[PDB]
Amino acid sequence: EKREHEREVIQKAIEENNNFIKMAKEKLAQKMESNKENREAHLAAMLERLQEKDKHAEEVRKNKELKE
Amino acid sequence: MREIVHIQAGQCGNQIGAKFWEVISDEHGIDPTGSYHGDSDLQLERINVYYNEATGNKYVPRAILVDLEPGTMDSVRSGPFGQIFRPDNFVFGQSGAGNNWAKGHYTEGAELVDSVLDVVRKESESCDCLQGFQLTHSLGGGTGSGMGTLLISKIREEYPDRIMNTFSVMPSPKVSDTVVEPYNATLSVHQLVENTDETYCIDNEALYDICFRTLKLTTPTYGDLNHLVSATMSGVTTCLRFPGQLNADLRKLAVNMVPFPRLHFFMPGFAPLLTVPELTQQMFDSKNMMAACDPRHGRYLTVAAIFRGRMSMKEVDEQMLNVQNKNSSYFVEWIPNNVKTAVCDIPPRGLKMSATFIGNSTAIQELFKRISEQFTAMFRRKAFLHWYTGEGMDEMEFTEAESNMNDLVSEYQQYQDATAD
Amino acid sequence: MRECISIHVGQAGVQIGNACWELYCLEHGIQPDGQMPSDKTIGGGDDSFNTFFSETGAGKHVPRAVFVDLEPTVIDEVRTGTYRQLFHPEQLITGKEDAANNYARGHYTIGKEIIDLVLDRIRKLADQCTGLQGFLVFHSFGGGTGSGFTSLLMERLSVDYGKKSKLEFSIYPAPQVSTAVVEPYNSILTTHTTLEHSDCAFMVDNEAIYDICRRNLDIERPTYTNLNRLISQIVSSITASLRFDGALNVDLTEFQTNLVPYPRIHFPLATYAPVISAEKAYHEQLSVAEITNACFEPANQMVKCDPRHGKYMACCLLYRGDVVPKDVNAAIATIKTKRSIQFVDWCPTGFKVGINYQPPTVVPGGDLAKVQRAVCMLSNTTAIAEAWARLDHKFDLMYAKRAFVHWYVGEGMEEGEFSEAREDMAALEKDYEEVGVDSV
Ligand SMILES: Nc1nc2c(ncn2[C@@H]2O[C@H](COP(=O)(O)OP(=O)(O)OP(=O)(O)O)[C@@H](O)[C@H]2O)c(=O)[nH]1
Ligand SMILES: Nc1nc2c(ncn2[C@@H]2O[C@H](COP(=O)(O)OP(=O)(O)O)[C@@H](O)[C@H]2O)c(=O)[nH]1
Ligand SMILES: COc1ccc2c(c1)NC(=O)CN2c1nc(Cl)nc2ccc(F)cc12
Ligand SMILES: [Ca+2]
Ligand SMILES: [Mg+2]
Repeated sequence: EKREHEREVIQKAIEENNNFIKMAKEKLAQKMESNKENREAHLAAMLERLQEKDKHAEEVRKNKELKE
Repeated sequence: MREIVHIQAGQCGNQIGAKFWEVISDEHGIDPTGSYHGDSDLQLERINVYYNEATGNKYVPRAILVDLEPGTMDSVRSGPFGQIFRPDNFVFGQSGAGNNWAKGHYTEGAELVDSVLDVVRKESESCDCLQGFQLTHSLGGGTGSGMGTLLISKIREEYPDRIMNTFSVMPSPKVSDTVVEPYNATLSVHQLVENTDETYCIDNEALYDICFRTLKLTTPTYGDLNHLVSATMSGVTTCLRFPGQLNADLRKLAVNMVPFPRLHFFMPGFAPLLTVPELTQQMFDSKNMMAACDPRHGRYLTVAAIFRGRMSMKEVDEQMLNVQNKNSSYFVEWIPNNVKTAVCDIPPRGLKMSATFIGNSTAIQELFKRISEQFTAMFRRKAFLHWYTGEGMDEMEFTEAESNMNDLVSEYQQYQDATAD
Repeated sequence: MRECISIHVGQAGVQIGNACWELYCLEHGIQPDGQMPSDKTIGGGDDSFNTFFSETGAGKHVPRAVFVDLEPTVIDEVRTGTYRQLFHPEQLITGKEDAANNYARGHYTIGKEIIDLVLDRIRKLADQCTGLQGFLVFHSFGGGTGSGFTSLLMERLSVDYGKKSKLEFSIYPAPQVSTAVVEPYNSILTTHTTLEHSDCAFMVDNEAIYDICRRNLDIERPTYTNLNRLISQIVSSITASLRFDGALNVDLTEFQTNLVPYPRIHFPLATYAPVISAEKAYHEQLSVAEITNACFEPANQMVKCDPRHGKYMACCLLYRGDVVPKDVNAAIATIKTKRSIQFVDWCPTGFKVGINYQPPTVVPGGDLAKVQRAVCMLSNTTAIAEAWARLDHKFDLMYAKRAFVHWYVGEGMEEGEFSEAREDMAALEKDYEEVGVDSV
């Protein structure tokens, strides 16, 4: 019985050293992925409105051509 | 190397841009040919920030000169250092802008923009690590105000991840008569609030008043004014151009100076127009502010102070601590340690000791309130709307630019009233 | 074996590595080209100094260190300075654009572009190790690299090296030498992200160091060079047990048994004496009992706080130089009666002492007096939580108006990371309350 216990304790220290490398590795990848989407989503929002600005400069120039 | 890219646009833009390079070229040891005849190597260590290195050891400003009338252009080469610039980097209209914003933004400026954008890219792609851009222009008339803000739009679209720093020159009825200026400025600011990270307000009303009262100039010229701007602009770039404690660049400035994206309009200051306490007193003195706004009427969100000269920085540390203690109610309490200072050993030409003061004060709403008022005096009348609706613009666009600038003042007030507890 | 790799991250971390590695060299007799006349074991050895220095076959002793910074200004000066020959190019790693004082850029935007290369270089240092003990990570709290790259590297080191030790030397921000108004944000973000991944962290309060410099060395406006040369003395003392042999010498790791009563309670208070100028140290020899006493004067601490108004969970004395146990024991006994030293009720009140005989060294042209004997006390006191309290308060003043918070959100971070970090800090401050309360 005592040796059964002795190997269960070393199996736990391994189990937990491992679960800890695991959850770190995963916590990282989750963060790095949510960060690319967020930063991109933000850069996309900036462009979508910088370009909606270009569409309004078409509409404005096409109005002065409805002057002549 | 961290390359800023300089862009002068319009009548006002190119002139204040010109004396800029004359001054910083002299500080750095560069004659109008582009060679270095200097004493100390502290003038070269970060020279690449504003200068292209050409073999034959020639330093070429990284400047893009732009206008809608070839007149302003010719003056530049003719003047001092005109031949230090890059001949290709001149980009010139012909038809001009005629103090109309629509002509700079939507129509005639549109026709020249892509010809500027091309010089931008050529200069940008030459950069190991592009900080971004600084645009010298005016918001009062024509090319600088409208094409300058259209160029801003286009550049941010190609470089959405670079810093956009402008030196905007605000109109003062004490310096120009053309009545459409309250229109031009307001339509520009509507763009500046949305597409720059840092705008130094150069106020022609405060430049005049300074020259008229302190400098006692009964009739100040656009050359006596621009003498003040060149002093300011050499100052608010000391930490970009010279080695220091802090590795200053256009983004570290923005991160630390701008607590809310829209509230990015800085009140500059200079002194003297001396001892380390007199400097500091004057530098925080509304008489030394290059924007007609009194700090004692609002609260400082954030402040930067450049001390230039040979002086005890222990003294400076106690002096700067002193002004925050004795003036504590004029710095927002919810942003700790929000007043930083830097000292550079080399002072500007002809001053043994200077100070330069960049502030982000809710009192800048004063500046914007004066423009807002002159605007509505015309817009309530519908005056000169034809110079604009004729070029294709909707009336809604004046309403919108107006509501936006009204919000910007409303937001400055929000944080002037904000408390910690 | 028991080799330690040091990692120096950002301006503070790098510049402090310059001070520490120039100091180690003077301590061990190593010259700026890496040769050591006293090492007769060429190309290798398991001498004590080899815990911090590998040896090339040509006789060069090479720091087991890596310098990482997101820009090249600061590390370019190592590459061209007095000790440029000491480091192999590949140990000195730089980017092109720094973090601009932004934790997000240090952790995600700019840092994600260099992390694999930094980890790789570290692996080449660990692969030269017969029994790697752990890492020593030097970094500011305040800078965007110091905070966000350190913590990215910490998460990574935990993945690639599991529970292998990671100690921190962390520069805690101070208004007199601060760079950025956002140092409180970077501070909390990195303290939260790192807390799980660090076994022991010695905080250095820039204001503590600045005051000691002004007051005991008579430097009017102390520089980073002034502060670094004092920090490296304290770092030297904490690592001297690793780098030196000695009968009465006690492994750092043995002090860690005592210093960390729970995983999160791992921030020991450092105190160092004598810090004394040459003129004031002339004709005035300071005895074992004088320097020991100085350790309990709060004005000699690395971090500003009142241990008097908190509780001790551990107190260690690391002596170097002319010191023998008889004196040490005498001095502790006087201090116990004449000073305010309350232990929590659940831990023994003995002092743990180590003595290294090699006397302290000073750096050419320094302001520190070369003394015959020195001491660094490492205490775990609840009082350190004050430093957390202050810093946590500056964070709050700003986050309630979300000032500057847009500079982080635009780089990809969410407000939720902010409240998550501040809550962790709120809990940490509550843990430090709980350990101090008596038992039932
Ligand atoms: N003791 C000491 N502290 C320093 C030194 N250099 C910088 N610091 C501190 O570091 C803090 C800012 O972090 P830095 O290390 O300078 O910035 P960084 O790590 O290079 O990260 P970036 O923002 O990307 O530049 C400031 O509060 C300084 O007090 C130094 O040489 N010695
Ligand atoms: N301070 C200053 N302001 C100027 C200068 N030149 C023009 N301005 C201002 O700019 C406005 C006119 O815009 P302008 O520069 O002529 O645009 P451009 O003709 O298209 O280049 C006027 O309100 C002037 O007050 C100058 O040299 N210094
Ligand atoms: C207190 O809040 C801050 C304000 C400004 C700054 C800063 C913190 N820290 C930084 O690293 C960039 N920086 C500065 N940037 C530039 Cl371009 N010029 C400067 C001139 C003087 C000066 F004190 C700071 C700067
Ligand atoms: Ca050996
Ligand atoms: Mg840096």
